[PDB]
Amino acid sequence: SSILEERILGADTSVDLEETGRVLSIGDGIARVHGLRNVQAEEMVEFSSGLKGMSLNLEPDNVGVVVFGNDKLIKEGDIVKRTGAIVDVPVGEELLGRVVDALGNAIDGKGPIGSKARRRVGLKAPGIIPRISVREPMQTGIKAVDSLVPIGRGQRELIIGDRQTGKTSIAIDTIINQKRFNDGTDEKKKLYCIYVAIGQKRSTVAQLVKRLTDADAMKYTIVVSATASDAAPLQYLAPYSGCSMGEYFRDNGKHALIIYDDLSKQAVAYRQMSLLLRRPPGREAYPGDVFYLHSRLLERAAKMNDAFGGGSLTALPVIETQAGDVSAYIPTNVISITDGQIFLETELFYKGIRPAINVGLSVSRVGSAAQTRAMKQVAGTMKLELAQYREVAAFALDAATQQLLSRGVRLTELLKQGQYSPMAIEEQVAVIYAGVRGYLDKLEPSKITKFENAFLSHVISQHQALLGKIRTDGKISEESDAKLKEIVTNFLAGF
Amino acid sequence: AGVGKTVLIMELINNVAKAHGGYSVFAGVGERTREGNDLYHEMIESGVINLKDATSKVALVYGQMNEPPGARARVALTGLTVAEYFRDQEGQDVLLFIDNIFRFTQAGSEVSALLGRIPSAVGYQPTLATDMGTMQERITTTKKGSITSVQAIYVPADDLT
Amino acid sequence: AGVGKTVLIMELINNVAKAHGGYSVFAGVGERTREGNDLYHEMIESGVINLKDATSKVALVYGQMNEPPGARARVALTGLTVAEYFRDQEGQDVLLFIDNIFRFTQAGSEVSALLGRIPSAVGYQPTLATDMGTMQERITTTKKGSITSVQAIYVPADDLT
Amino acid sequence: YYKANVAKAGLVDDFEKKFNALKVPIPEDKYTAQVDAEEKEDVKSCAEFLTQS
Amino acid sequence: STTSEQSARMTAMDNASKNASEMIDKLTLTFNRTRQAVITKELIEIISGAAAL
Amino acid sequence: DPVQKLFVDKIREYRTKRQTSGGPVDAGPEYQQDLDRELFKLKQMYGKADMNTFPNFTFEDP
Repeated sequence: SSILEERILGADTSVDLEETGRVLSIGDGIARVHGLRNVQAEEMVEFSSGLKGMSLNLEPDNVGVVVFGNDKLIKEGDIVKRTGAIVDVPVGEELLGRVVDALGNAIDGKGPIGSKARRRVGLKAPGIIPRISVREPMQTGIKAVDSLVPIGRGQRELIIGDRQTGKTSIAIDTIINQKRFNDGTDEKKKLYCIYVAIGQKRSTVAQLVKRLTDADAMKYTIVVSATASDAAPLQYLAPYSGCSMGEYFRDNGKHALIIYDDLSKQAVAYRQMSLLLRRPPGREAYPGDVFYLHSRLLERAAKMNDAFGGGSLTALPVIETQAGDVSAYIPTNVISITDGQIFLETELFYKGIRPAINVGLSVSRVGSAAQTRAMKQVAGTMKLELAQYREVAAFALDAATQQLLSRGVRLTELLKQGQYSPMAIEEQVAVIYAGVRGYLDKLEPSKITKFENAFLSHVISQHQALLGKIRTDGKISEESDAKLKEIVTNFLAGF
Repeated sequence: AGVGKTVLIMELINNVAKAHGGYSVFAGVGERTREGNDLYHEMIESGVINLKDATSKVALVYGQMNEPPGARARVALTGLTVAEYFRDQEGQDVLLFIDNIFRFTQAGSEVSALLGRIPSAVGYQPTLATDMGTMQERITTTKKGSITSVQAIYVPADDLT
Repeated sequence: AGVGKTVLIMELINNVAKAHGGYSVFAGVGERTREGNDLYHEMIESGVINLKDATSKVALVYGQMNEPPGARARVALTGLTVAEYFRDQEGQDVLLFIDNIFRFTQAGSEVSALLGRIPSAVGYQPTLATDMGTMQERITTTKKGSITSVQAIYVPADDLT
Repeated sequence: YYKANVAKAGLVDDFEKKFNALKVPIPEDKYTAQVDAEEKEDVKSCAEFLTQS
Repeated sequence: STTSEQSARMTAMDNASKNASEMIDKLTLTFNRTRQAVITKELIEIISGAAAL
Repeated sequence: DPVQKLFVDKIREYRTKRQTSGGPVDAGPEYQQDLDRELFKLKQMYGKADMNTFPNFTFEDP
């Protein structure tokens, strides 16, 4: 009633001096139009269709149009307002606690996060000044994974998987890990990290947002949407969207990361884009710039040093291990552009062993650099012995080999985990010493998981204070170690 | 073929009409006229189909394969609007028996050909994937209804790649 | 790629160039900005580059992937002429580490199609092959100096041919 | 809070009041039977032990 | 020893068949890979040839 | 808004409908059917339970 009037009230409509570009050539979503040459490149100009477009290609006699919309709702000849304004996102973390599109359209409702500053989304790569060694351990909440490859703040990483390969499960677990991290009062612990989905189902992403609502991780989270409905530029911009989204807070000193999944999607988008451009791309329909295209967002993985205020911009790629075909020129660049990659095994998951990281194939050069050293001591030999047991698993009756076999049995029975189990490196270092102790190697690796749940509960209850002590033990306290062996025997009785 | 596929489809139709109260939507784009009449007779026999009895538990359509896919392809959004009619416009959950997707793939491929389009690497439309997802995306368990997709995954040489 | 090519090339650089005496070069083109940062953080402290002096007669070059490929499309002849200035103009044990060679022809093709002309099967310019080859004809130790060149050819999809 | 949030504002307050009035059933205990069993068993076992042993 | 021999041959053939299926796995993987590869390769060739026209 | 006669007519229609709301300002019968279906939906959602009916559980144990 009167409230609808009040909304209508104060409606602002101030006019301004502007010309436009009447469309000339229309078809396939790109208009080779004429006029409005007073627009600039990389700009975000808008048409009579209200759609705002980025600079496609100025012709000597025409003007090509790049937009990510639907021109079946646009007839030819339409006047395109030469906004000449570099395609710019909003600036600031207003999306924090908000789930918006790649262009800020919260199709999840929840109103607009009207970010009062606009990010000049024509951002560029970080340079050499802040480019220095990173030090912040990544609050991963993934027991073996973080154990296997601890990561730093600012990293240029990657991840590859097959259909429904837990890669989304991986991201969800990461988000879960961010809550207590974002509950960490320190901005290094506080996880103002980012996450975007690519080409995903709008409804699947809705289920994801439902989990996040259950997760309450929106405190840790801001959502930029690239669903399956995304246009080709839209997916293409999505990497740029996330890059500038990071840039706002990395320049706001934030130690955080961004989760876009999956980069392999916009590859289809860019391919179709070039195809619509009729320019001859290569294999995978791939034009050559695809790397440099990808590299544009890729170089944004900034460990922004004090030379950039101490913010962090960590980036981990998501391009699917399509049938685990490493030989993809797409994958070829994918490993080739990141300082690391998360290879995920399928057979374990095919054998149902979830998690199923490609322990043979996965590799990340971050490790103890930016990592809890306590678990590092507790489990460096553990990882080595896992490798040996694989070397032992490379056979099918040395009781030395048999011992290595039981060791690997426990190692496998332990390392994996279920979905949505956020935690710190605490129980990580705990079980790391415990298996490193191997005093349960006698225990059935089948019974290992059960007794593991048991020991975890025991620690969470009693040594919870001792757990805080070990947290204070920013070193292997022989006292904490003794408490460890003691409670180890204690829970062993409870087994 | 002979795998109970028509049988299982009719089973699904009956289970929707009884176990869910939901009718069915038949849109057999590029259906054989022989197969068309056969399906008419068989579905009529099942009882969920009757062009007169007004108690048929389904809605029917089939397509001409002999016809240009430039005709045959568009039936997709048609069945989509139909699903909206029965679900968003008629408050129901519904599925859609649709054969075949790889047939729909060939349809989109011919469409891009009509575009004179640089075909996909699989010869499809340069963004045929866009509609393909939209094909998947156009139906969803939205608040408007539970739009389910009975999807015939026509195995192109059984080449999942 | 991922072959240790950076890792192996860097370890080899450590080993051999530990006694690299003439004015020398290492070139990260289409590379990581982190790669350059680490290279500096090492070399300056390594004394091959002088962390506080002018003794950086062994130097790292940044053509990191941050640039456009066309922007990236120019480092090679710069390195060649520079090596001429170092060795050819002094006749000392000059050294050159380069990566990524694949990226070189990658840009060459990427503009070759962008050249609005019919590009190669791999899209290179018709003499992009010649461009690289003659670039090698200029890349050698000469009568005027002693320049040593190391090239890192990122195996494109390991296309052995 | 839900009051200002809902149109059911005074309704929210009144329902808070009603919940303060509303009562869920508390369970029941039988540890007394367990206590008697425990005490009698202590008796029997202790007698038998301290006697025959 | 003859029963040992027959059983050994059987199990040997078994291990052989395991290795065979394994090889055939990646074989077929790369096989479809190269199949589609050459398919689209000729495709792109034709596409460029059209571009030449 | 006074400069814009369009905004003038906008505020005019706004006040017009606002005061008109004494009667259902363009109620529409199809809108009533929509309200009914929405009532059905809100019933399914809010639950079959009476809205302000304060309940009791009457718990039990073993």
